[PDB]
Amino acid sequence: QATINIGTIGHVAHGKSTVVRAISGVQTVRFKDELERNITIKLGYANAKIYKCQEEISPKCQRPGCPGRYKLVRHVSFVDCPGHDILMSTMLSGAAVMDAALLLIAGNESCPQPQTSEHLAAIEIMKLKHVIILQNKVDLMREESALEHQKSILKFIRGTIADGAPIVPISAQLKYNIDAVNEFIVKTIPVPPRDFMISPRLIVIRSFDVNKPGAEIEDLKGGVAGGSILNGVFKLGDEIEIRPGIVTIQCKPIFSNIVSLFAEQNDLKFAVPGGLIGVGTKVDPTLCRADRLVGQVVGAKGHLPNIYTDIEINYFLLRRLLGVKKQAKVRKLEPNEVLMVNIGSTATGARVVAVKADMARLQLTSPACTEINEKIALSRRIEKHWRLIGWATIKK
Amino acid sequence: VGLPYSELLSRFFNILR
Repeated sequence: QATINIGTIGHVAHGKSTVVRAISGVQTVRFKDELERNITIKLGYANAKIYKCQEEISPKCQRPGCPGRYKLVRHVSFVDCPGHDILMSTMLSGAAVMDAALLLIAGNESCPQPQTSEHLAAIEIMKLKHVIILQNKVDLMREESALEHQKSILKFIRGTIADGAPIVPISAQLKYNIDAVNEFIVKTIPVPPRDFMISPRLIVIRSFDVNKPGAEIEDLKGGVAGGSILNGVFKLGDEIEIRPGIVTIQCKPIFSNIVSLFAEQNDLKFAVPGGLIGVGTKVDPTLCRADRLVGQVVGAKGHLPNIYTDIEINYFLLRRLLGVKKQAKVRKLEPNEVLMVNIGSTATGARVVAVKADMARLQLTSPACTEINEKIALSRRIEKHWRLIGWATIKK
Repeated sequence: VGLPYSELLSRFFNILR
């Protein structure tokens, strides 16, 4: 199945979807009539092939001269998030689901673009320094201007946790120069190991009913959860608890036996981790209605994640903020103020109980589940929409 | 490195419509 969760990052109206299309052919759709013209809310999904010519996009070597057929390397799946500074929660969720990143910078649009920088920062925070950098709108720029842009980018990427991350000049519309990108996908991104015995944990980003308009109820379908595994091969025929729960104010975890564990385009026996998977469960498709299973944790039955509202956070912050042009000073965190705490996939609205030296105690208005220590990206409301302040770990 | 990139860029420039 899908071997490595590779994410796509860039500015809004630059062409992440376009890039995906160029790579795979699989469309992110762009939907709900708002997003048909403009920008997606959900993650965009695509399945790209790597079968190398060693003597590729398709498993045949008729194209690159030598008739010695395309030698199977990998199959990779995309994690394409919204690159808008309003919808950052989704991006954050994607980030602690990904194994590696793909940057997208346009030629004619500037080098210190705010959103892109923010994305980069997020990636750095959430252990995602494996970034393949792509020059995108180069089918517009001069023989000198492009070079200048590249130089500027290089200059920028000197103090960042990205040091010598590779840059490729592609056209997402004209279909050129993606060979290099493909090569890098095997070269610069090795897949981090993901075993059998590391306790099975599924991180849900999407809720899906496949209940088509027109059918009869004597021919029914269950609930499908679109979520990623980063530990534990889920096999067909297992019982599950989804632990952030269902709301009564108290919450109670949801129990579902596996109908299917579906990856690629064809349903499989297994779901080997480091991939984003559509899990058919006996759970109602009415709870998989639109975007209900977003930021929920799934464990195999006989397991104890903990649903915390009162949290011990170890926090770290910036000197100067991101999301804006206008990079504003980080004023100190203020008590009993609504922050957004992004933990793996959750985007919970939290109130500050205490501020110490490097630790903070937080109240959650919506309960999140901590199994391990859990990776956090933090966010705040200063300029209406949510800006990225810093990062944390749950000290548990 | 931005010089195994330079070659790529050159190639791209060569094969534009």
